[PDB]
Amino acid sequence: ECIENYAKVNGIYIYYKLCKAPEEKAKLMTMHGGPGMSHDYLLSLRDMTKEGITVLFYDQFGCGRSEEPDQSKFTIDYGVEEAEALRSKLFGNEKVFLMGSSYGGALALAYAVKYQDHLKGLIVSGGLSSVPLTVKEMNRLIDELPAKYRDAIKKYGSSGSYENPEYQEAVNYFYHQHLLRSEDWPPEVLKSLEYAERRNVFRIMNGPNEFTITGTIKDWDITDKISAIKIPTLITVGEYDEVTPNVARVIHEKIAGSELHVFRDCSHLTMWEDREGYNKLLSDFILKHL
Ligand SMILES: *[C@](O)(CCl)[C@@H](N)Cc1ccccc1
Repeated sequence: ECIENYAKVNGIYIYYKLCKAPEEKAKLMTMHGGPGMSHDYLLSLRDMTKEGITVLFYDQFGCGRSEEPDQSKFTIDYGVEEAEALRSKLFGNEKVFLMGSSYGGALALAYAVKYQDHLKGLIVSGGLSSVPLTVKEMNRLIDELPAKYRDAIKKYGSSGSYENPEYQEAVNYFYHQHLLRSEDWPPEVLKSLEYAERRNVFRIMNGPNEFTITGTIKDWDITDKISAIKIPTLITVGEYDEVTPNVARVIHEKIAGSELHVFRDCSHLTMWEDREGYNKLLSDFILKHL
């Protein structure tokens, strides 16, 4: 079982879940995506605890069970500071491994740029160093979908009719192809999705859905800053990932000595599409960089 708490970080109450031991060899901090989702969908990473890896989960500001700060604090930079405050006021000055999924991947990159000295390694899964680039790629994926859904996305999406059933049907299709390739989605994932729709972070920072970014991160791009990361880095991405391997390649290029692994037959939530394989990869990476 894990230890759950609702502690006050640098100003706001953040919910976190720490699953540690037995035979702890390293600590791994995780950053969920969205922005505006929850740690819930990363619970599958809990398996690594049996490999000597302590896993820390937490709901970022305004996410899941955590309280929402002032609107002005809805930025990646604030998220980074929040992450460091949590790491310190919990692990002291210990060097920890950092993993981020999608937006959490971007968030993990921003963190590394400033606090890599507190890290022993970095893991970016379905992450991105450029939203504009990510958008370009997803736009290609849209055009590749069957006209039936592609047209619906361009039609209703252009008129702001996200409530339309045809549009929603097209959105769902895209998800079952580039978000999670499964007909039986795990409760953990559905819960994070529910949290994204219930809170305000996703709507404000991101937009209506995964491929419609009108939020405050639409122009975020730190590709020219990530080459500064010199710590061991593991970059993963799915073959049919909504944040395509081309975006992952861009990250891979900048971080010298970084590793890039493309999961075949998988998309964005590779932690569930290939749980054993995904956990094994990260576990080996972590254990080989102690
Ligand atoms: C990940 O957070 C989802 Cl788990 C993803 N929404 C990040 C993202 C994708 C495309 C454009 C902006 C952000």
